[PDB]
Amino acid sequence: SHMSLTPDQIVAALQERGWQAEIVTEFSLLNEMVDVDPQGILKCVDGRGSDNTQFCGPKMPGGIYAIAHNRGVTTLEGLKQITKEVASKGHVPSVHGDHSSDMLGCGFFKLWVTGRFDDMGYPRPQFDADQGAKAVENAGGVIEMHHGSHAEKVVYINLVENKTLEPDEDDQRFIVDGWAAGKFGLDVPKFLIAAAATVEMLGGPKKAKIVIP
Repeated sequence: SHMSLTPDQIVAALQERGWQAEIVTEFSLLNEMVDVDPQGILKCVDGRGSDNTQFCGPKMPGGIYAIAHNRGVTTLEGLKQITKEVASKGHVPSVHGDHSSDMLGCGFFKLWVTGRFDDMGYPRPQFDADQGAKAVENAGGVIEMHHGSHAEKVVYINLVENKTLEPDEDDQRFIVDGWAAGKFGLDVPKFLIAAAATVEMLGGPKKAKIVIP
């Protein structure tokens, strides 16, 4: 699908939402960015450390839940199809939880399952966090589990195709691979605004750096 928003438009929309936002170049982050590895899990934007051992995969809110959420897919069967679709498209599908809250450890899914997106026009999932994880695992996905408290300092919205930024548990940041929404045919403006709202509702930092190629 089309990314449709220009970097300046993304910065402007976020500023209108009360965010501090700026554009940074792929060049400025040359040493930090990494090419996407097909063996890496498509995982959450969560900036915490975890038990992940499958690195360099794309980052989307809630892992593959970002895809179901944007598409309005709310059944376990639909979740299973998305799990298989992601796997068939060059990434190992994943969703995650944490040690303190188990499967409600994913902030994005907690917001979704409890209706925090109702007013933005999203249908609610017809399953709970445990059921979703079981379905993703059954369909061949990975269930990642984080540890520690959220300490993200900034949000990177990466528009550089087939590259990503990795978590740093001691110098955390939310990483949103906007280009991946395009890859999966998502409505990109809805996806980006949902990502911004997610950070807002979870009390994350309303500070963004849009990475351009």
